[PDB]
Amino acid sequence: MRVVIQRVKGAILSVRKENLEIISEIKNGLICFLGIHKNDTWEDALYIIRKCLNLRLWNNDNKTWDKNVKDLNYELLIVSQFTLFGNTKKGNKPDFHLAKEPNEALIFYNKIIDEFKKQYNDDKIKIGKFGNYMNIDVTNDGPVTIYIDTHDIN
Amino acid sequence: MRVVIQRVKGAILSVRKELEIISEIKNGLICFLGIHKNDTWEDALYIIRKCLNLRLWNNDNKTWDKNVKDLNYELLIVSQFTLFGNTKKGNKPDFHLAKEPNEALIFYNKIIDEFKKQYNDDKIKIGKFGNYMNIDVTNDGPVTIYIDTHDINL
Ligand SMILES: Nc1ncnc2c1ncn2[C@@H]1O[C@H](CO)[C@@H](NC(=O)[C@H](N)Cc2ccc(O)cc2)[C@H]1O
Ligand SMILES: Nc1ncnc2c1ncn2[C@@H]1O[C@H](CO)[C@@H](NC(=O)[C@H](N)Cc2ccc(O)cc2)[C@H]1O
Repeated sequence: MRVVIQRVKGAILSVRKENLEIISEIKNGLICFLGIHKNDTWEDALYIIRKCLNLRLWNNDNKTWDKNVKDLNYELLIVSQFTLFGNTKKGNKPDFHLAKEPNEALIFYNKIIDEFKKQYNDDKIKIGKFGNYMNIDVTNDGPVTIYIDTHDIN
Repeated sequence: MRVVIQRVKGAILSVRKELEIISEIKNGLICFLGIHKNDTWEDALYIIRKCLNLRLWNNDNKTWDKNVKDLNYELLIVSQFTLFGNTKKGNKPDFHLAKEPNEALIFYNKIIDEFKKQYNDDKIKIGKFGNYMNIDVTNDGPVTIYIDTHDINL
C-alpha cells in the first residue's frame, strides 16, 4: 500500500453531476491519497491507518513535530488514488499494472474507511468518490508531504 | 532524489510578509522535490526528464496521452525535505537523509535552471526555499505520481 499524506488548512472535494458539486469538505487536517497494491493484505492497511492517525505532523508549545491528528481533533480526507502505482520506469506513458482491480479495491477501500472511523471517529473521516473524476481545492499548510510504501517495513 | 508530482488546474503560492502571493500557475504540475544528501546531477536529470515527459493528461478519447510540454502547461517546483521524513522508527519523522540546506539550495537552484533550459524560462515557477509556504491548489483528477531515483539504475 502507498500513501501520500499532505497537511492542510482545508480541502473541498467535488465531482461531476453530469450523467461540479461539493460532496465533501474538511478544515485543518490531512489529505491522504491512498493506493491499494494488488497484493495488499489487512496488515498493510493497518500500518497505514496507524501512521496517518499517529504521525506527529504539527508543532505544539514551541516544540516541533509534536502532535498527531487525533490530539488536535483534526480531520482526515481519504482519497483513492491508483496513480501511485503508475510505473514511470519505462517511457512516457505510465502503466498501472501493480494496482488492485477496481472491484476488489473498492471493498478493500471501504473496509479501510470503516477501520479508520473505528480507531478515531465517524465524523472526523471524510472520503471522496471511488472511481469518479474529482476536483479538490486544497490549502496546503507548510507544505508538509509524507510518502509511505508498505512494501518497505515489517 | 524524491518527487511527488500532482496534476493541477491552478496553484497560488503565498508566504508570510499577512500572506503575500509570490507565485502562480494555472494548468500544470506541482512538483514537491526532496534532495538526498548523496544525489548527483544524474538523479536530477532523471527527475527533470520525467516531470517534463510523462503523459499525464488525456486527449479526447485517448488516455494518459499528453505531457506538460505537449500542452504548453506550467510547472511549480516546490522544495520539500519532508519526503526524507523517515517514519519507520517512531511517530516523529527524522530528516537525516535530506541534504543540508545551503548545499540543497545551490543544487535546487541548478535544478530550476536546467528545467528552464529543457523547457521554457517562462513556464517554470518556484516557491521560496527554506520558508513557510501556503499553497492554494486545485487538484485535477486527482493525479499523484511518486518517483524515488534510488529505486532505479541510472
Ligand atoms: N488500486 C486502487 N487503489 C486506490 N484506488 C483505486 C484503485 N483502483 C481503482 N481505484 C479507484 O478507481 C479510480 C479509477 O480507476 C481511481 N481514481 C483515481 O486514481 C483518480 N480519480 C484519477 C484518475 C485519472 C484518470 C482516470 O482515467 C481515472 C482516474 C480510484 O478512485
Ligand atoms: N534537502 C532538501 N531538499 C529540499 N528542500 C530542502 C532541503 N533542505 C532544506 N530544504 C528547504 O528548506 C526548508 C527547511 O529545511 C524546507 N521546507 C519544507 O520542506 C516545507 N516548508 C515544510 C516545513 C514546514 C515547517 C518546518 O519547520 C520545516 C519544513 C525546504 O523548502
